[PDB]
Amino acid sequence: KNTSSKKSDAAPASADPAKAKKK
Amino acid sequence: KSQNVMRELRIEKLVLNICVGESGDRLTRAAKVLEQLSGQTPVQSKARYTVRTFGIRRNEKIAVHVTVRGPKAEEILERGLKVKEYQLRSKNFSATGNFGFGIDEHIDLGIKYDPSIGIYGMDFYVVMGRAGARVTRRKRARSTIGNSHKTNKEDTIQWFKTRYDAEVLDK
Amino acid sequence: GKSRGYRSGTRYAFQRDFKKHGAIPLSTYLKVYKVGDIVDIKANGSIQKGMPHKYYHGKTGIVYNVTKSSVGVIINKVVGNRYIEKRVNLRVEHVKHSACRQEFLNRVKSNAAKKREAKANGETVYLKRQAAKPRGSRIISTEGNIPQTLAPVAYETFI
Amino acid sequence: AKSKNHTAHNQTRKAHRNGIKKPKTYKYPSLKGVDAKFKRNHRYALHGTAKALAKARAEKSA
Amino acid sequence: ARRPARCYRYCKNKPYPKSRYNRAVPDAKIRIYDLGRKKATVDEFPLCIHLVSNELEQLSSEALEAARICANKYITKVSGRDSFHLRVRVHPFHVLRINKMQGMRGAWGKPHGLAARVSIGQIIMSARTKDSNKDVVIEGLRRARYKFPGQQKIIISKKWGFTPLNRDEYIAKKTNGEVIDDGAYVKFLSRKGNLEANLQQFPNYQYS
Amino acid sequence: MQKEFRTSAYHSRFQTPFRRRQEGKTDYYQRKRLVTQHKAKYNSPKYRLVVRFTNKDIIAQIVSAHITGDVVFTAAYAHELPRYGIKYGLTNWSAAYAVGLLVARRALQKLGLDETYTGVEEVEGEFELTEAVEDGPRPFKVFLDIGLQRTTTGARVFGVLKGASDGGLYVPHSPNRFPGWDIEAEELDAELLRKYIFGGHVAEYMEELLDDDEEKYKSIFKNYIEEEIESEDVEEIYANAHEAIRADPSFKPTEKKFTKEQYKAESKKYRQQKLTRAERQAKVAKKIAEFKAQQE
RNA sequence: GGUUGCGGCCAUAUCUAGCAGAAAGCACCGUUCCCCGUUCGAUCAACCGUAGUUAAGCUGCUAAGAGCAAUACCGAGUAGUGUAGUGGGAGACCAUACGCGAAACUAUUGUGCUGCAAUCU
RNA sequence: CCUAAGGGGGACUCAUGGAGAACAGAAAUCUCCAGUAGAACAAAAGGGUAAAAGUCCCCUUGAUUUUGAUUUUCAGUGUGAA
RNA sequence: GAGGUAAAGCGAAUGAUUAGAAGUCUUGGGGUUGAAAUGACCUUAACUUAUUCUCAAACUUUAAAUAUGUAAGAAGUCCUUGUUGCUUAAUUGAACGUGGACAAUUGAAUGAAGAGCUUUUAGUGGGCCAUUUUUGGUAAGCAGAACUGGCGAUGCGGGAUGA
Ligand SMILES: [Mg+2]
Ligand SMILES: [Mg+2]
Ligand SMILES: [Mg+2]
Ligand SMILES: [Mg+2]
Ligand SMILES: [Mg+2]
Ligand SMILES: [Mg+2]
Ligand SMILES: [Mg+2]
Ligand SMILES: [Mg+2]
Ligand SMILES: [Mg+2]
Ligand SMILES: [Mg+2]
Ligand SMILES: [Mg+2]
Ligand SMILES: [Mg+2]
Ligand SMILES: [Mg+2]
Ligand SMILES: [Mg+2]
Ligand SMILES: [Mg+2]
Ligand SMILES: [Mg+2]
Ligand SMILES: [Mg+2]
Ligand SMILES: [Mg+2]
Ligand SMILES: [Mg+2]
Ligand SMILES: [Mg+2]
Ligand SMILES: [Mg+2]
Ligand SMILES: [Mg+2]
Ligand SMILES: [Mg+2]
Ligand SMILES: [Mg+2]
Ligand SMILES: [Mg+2]
Ligand SMILES: [Mg+2]
Ligand SMILES: [Mg+2]
Ligand SMILES: [Mg+2]
Ligand SMILES: [Mg+2]
Ligand SMILES: [Mg+2]
Ligand SMILES: [Mg+2]
Ligand SMILES: [Mg+2]
Ligand SMILES: [Mg+2]
Ligand SMILES: [Mg+2]
Ligand SMILES: [Mg+2]
Ligand SMILES: [Mg+2]
Ligand SMILES: [Mg+2]
Ligand SMILES: [Mg+2]
Ligand SMILES: [Mg+2]
Ligand SMILES: [Mg+2]
Ligand SMILES: [Mg+2]
Ligand SMILES: [Mg+2]
Ligand SMILES: [Mg+2]
Ligand SMILES: [Mg+2]
Ligand SMILES: [Mg+2]
Ligand SMILES: [Mg+2]
Ligand SMILES: [Mg+2]
Ligand SMILES: [Mg+2]
Ligand SMILES: [Mg+2]
Ligand SMILES: [Mg+2]
Ligand SMILES: [Mg+2]
Ligand SMILES: [Mg+2]
Ligand SMILES: [Mg+2]
Ligand SMILES: [Mg+2]
Ligand SMILES: [Mg+2]
Ligand SMILES: [Mg+2]
Ligand SMILES: [Mg+2]
Ligand SMILES: [Mg+2]
Ligand SMILES: [Mg+2]
Ligand SMILES: [Mg+2]
Ligand SMILES: [Mg+2]
Repeated sequence: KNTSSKKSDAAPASADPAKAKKK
Repeated sequence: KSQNVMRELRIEKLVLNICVGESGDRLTRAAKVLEQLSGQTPVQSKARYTVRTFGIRRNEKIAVHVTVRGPKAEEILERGLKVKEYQLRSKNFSATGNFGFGIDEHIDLGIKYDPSIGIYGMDFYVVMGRAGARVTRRKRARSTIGNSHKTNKEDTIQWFKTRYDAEVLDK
Repeated sequence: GKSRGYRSGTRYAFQRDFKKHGAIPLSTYLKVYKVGDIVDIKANGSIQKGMPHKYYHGKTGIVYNVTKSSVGVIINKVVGNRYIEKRVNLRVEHVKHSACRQEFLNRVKSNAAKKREAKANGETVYLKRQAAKPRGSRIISTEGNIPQTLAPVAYETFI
Repeated sequence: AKSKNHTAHNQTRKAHRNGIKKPKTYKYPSLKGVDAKFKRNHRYALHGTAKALAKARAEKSA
Repeated sequence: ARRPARCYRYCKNKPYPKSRYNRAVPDAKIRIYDLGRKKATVDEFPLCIHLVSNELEQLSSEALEAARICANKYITKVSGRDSFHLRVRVHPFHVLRINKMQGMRGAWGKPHGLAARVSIGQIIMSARTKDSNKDVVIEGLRRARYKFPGQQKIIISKKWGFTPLNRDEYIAKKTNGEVIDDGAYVKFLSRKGNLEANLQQFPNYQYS
Repeated sequence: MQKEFRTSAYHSRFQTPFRRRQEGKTDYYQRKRLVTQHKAKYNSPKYRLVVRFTNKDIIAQIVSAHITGDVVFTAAYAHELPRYGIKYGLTNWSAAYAVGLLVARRALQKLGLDETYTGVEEVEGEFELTEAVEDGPRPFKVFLDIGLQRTTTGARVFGVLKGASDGGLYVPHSPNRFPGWDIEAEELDAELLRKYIFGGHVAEYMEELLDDDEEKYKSIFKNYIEEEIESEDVEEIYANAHEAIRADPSFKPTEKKFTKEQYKAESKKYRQQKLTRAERQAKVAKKIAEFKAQQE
């Protein structure tokens, strides 16, 4: 069927900033 | 004039999200539920990145969502507000004049239950807007909307209370 | 390790001007270059094809060839004790007409106009340019401008 | 051993004894590197120009 | 361990700061640059006294720490800990290098310490206090002068405290409602920008 | 607590785009590719067929670009069509074809290439390009400029394309964007294209709607009702319009009810004019004094 | 003079917050049979100009507005620098001579101009 | 290192922030607004790039054939590269 | 025309960096009010806002001095119309031309034992010093670059003596 396309460019992300524990 | 015909608030779109945490059969059944409810083929969203805690990986098909506009959107919205017994919170309204709520079982909406499908919760979001939003969405001469023509929280809250005789809490 | 590549040391030379990045204004592509035109050379960092070598950035030369998107410019470069004729193929984004032509070509017109006018009046006119000469004598009026006496000032600290 | 690596000292002295000479200019530059399509046609235009001038003078002689 | 300061007195090399290019740099010996009653308002300490360098020179972080401690100790001992606000006006940002810690092959040194590069007329230390504490503060700086190499002058500022206005222009701007407190410093009125915000910030502004 | 983003340094370092890109009107990438001419053809210009659609009008212009600004060669508007017999549907695909034919014929009239390069006189919907005449001047070459409008098979811009090609102008193009192109079987159904050229889809909509909703037919097709114009005589409306367009493609300006000076004087009466420096200084002084009442 | 289409230079044009906008234009706006594209006629495609609106876009004006631009008995002939001495100074560095000469700062002013075509109270 | 990460065309606009939506939390997916590039472009770094050079899609092989001219290094030789 | 070094700048981007002040519903914690709220209060710490002290070879809006490319005519400027298989929709242009006009102030200064050209071959291919710019080094009569002038290859007067 259909699926959402990658508008973003964080190709070698696989994680994200700001996402810090204890926060 | 604040009482202009073209300043009328009305629904732009309703977006239905089911974020099942895994891929495969369960996501397929959530998509079946969404295609049943909206009558349109929904679209599956892939994980932007990998999180081991959530058990997801990058590009694994996680969630499914669908956008409905027009009378069908209105029907689905009131069908969902019936489940909420017409009582939202003030915190349910964003600063941009959009609002949303989340049901927990999709058989409460009023569709047939199948043991094979099971029950999925569901997420509802309504995008509000007056006439003339095409300015910000057309290809040529795209511009911005004037401040008075912008949608905000108070106007949307008042419009929802007037049009549905519902209550907007604030706990 | 020594490094001596084609664009070495061009960090600032090939930079776009501040707040002038992006698309090329189209008068660049509408200018017409003819064989014999005098052109300034200034590499545009955003067009990498037909780009000059860093030596020719800031040099002025003669167009000798005109192609689809480029002109050939003749540059005289010092190699030791003589000049060598260089023929560089450059896209027109790195080229601009030299403004030194328009001043001299106007002085030629002005000299021709002045000569015929003096010829028309049956008199003579001198067309050679002159360097700035020492100024002549003059008289300074002091009405409202009586000389004010100054003295050197004492030393002070202002911090 | 270890020696001198590089220096441009005295090199301008040597270039200016007999050189630093500007190149001579000529009325006709060489058309080497000029577009072949223009060069091909420019051959025919010059040949025809010589014929017209030759006939005009041949008229003005006999 | 540490070489004599005579080895690093002059600005022979280009500035060599901590960066992405040198990372294993020790810390400066001086970490505190404001001493005394640093929260005092501008009106409390009208008198400013500077220690000014008469040399194009490098001052080590060790010397800065030593001179700072000397001046602070003397002034708090003689006049009390709350009679002044001392500020060190030069920060050591230039990294010195040491080679031995063979011969001249591969002689690029390792970070060894930190120094501030000061010019002629550059202020090293500023001390704002009351007028009656002048002779104390001067003697506090004159002792600190001994911890530095080269020539330094003790200069009494023409200005009110650490402000850029003379001691007469400050009083004029004060009686005209053009100055408001900002803690230890002040904010001055601007005749540019949003008129309403400017007026709100300075209620006592006698407009002309 | 987040940082305010719109600082004074943000405005200071902001580089504004080209004025007409910031208006969202000119695609300068496409404009560069269209306009730029081979440097060995020196001052020979490239000619653009500018095609623009408004909510009510079709604008077709033949333009060459210069440093002081673009220069119009000829221009045909859809509002010129009532002169030729088309009064309603001034934004049909067929109105686009008519505008293209009109601009082609008008340009050829201006040049003098009327008897030579007549065009496709018998419109059957077949794909065809204006071929040069042996031992004669080449056809006027023009390149299509659709601006920001998306390229779709069936778009109205290519109606002007076909008209201009059929009008005698040489406009290079392919038929895979015309209405009636079968993408699976890569051939053009010229019958459906000919249908579209003479308003066949609109006439078929009239016929299909009339027997399925007379009230909607009464509201959508009012002008046809008071003119007693049915579907079967739509084609003639175009076939005659075509003929008239070829008979006299010259531009006739609208007679102006007022002179240039009268128009200027009328417009100059409205629109506020900037305050003098002294006036705003007095305003500032008043606002300062009137701020004195919130001293608490 | 206003407006539209296409533009040149590419902020004196940008950004924020208010207010106003006659005529025409532009616009939002109405519809889904047809070409066409979508999860969604939202975008894109097509149809009507018919039912409505200047609310928005756009345009103009307002602001000790931000930014931008220009100017200067502003700062400052300051910083720096080419050239000179068997000048000063232990040195670091500095003065002088013949020339060139900033940036910041401060103040003031301004806030698109314009080309081709068409059109309009 | 790459049949695309080459070539053409088209559509879209990244990093990030704010405000919101069942399970859902600092991090899953969805929505709007802001967003001069603060991302991404194989690999070092610099430059360059916003209706793109970035993301996604369609079609392809110009990563082809014959050889001349030219630029850099330069002796104005070679090689590499353009 | 080009340039990005000196200077300058940091209440301009980037990076470094001292100090307070006022604020906010993820405040980071301690005490107290809490029946307990997690809703106040005292506090420190975070951020935000307007400020503050100090910095950058591999930072930068701005931006020199010195140094640098080109031009200042007769091989120039203008007028008319010949050639082509190139170019234009073209009778449009492109390049090269015929014919005609502009006469010694023929288009800045200063100088020019004249300008241009060719062949052939020696020695050399360890360098060093001074001012200024400048790199490594604690420095060196140390090592290494930039421009010029010198010594080498050079005596003569001065520096007593000294490349
Ligand atoms: Mg990527
Ligand atoms: Mg899971
Ligand atoms: Mg290395
Ligand atoms: Mg290197
Ligand atoms: Mg540059
Ligand atoms: Mg390439
Ligand atoms: Mg090249
Ligand atoms: Mg004469
Ligand atoms: Mg050896
Ligand atoms: Mg050697
Ligand atoms: Mg050194
Ligand atoms: Mg110490
Ligand atoms: Mg001392
Ligand atoms: Mg701009
Ligand atoms: Mg395009
Ligand atoms: Mg006027
Ligand atoms: Mg109207
Ligand atoms: Mg629609
Ligand atoms: Mg459309
Ligand atoms: Mg309006
Ligand atoms: Mg309005
Ligand atoms: Mg302003
Ligand atoms: Mg202003
Ligand atoms: Mg000097
Ligand atoms: Mg000297
Ligand atoms: Mg003496
Ligand atoms: Mg001087
Ligand atoms: Mg690529
Ligand atoms: Mg590709
Ligand atoms: Mg591509
Ligand atoms: Mg593209
Ligand atoms: Mg290959
Ligand atoms: Mg080699
Ligand atoms: Mg070679
Ligand atoms: Mg060579
Ligand atoms: Mg080679
Ligand atoms: Mg080579
Ligand atoms: Mg450099
Ligand atoms: Mg500096
Ligand atoms: Mg510096
Ligand atoms: Mg500066
Ligand atoms: Mg406590
Ligand atoms: Mg003729
Ligand atoms: Mg002649
Ligand atoms: Mg002169
Ligand atoms: Mg020889
Ligand atoms: Mg020999
Ligand atoms: Mg020899
Ligand atoms: Mg030999
Ligand atoms: Mg030899
Ligand atoms: Mg030796
Ligand atoms: Mg030897
Ligand atoms: Mg010497
Ligand atoms: Mg000296
Ligand atoms: Mg040495
Ligand atoms: Mg040695
Ligand atoms: Mg020897
Ligand atoms: Mg001698
Ligand atoms: Mg002697
Ligand atoms: Mg002696
Ligand atoms: Mg002697």
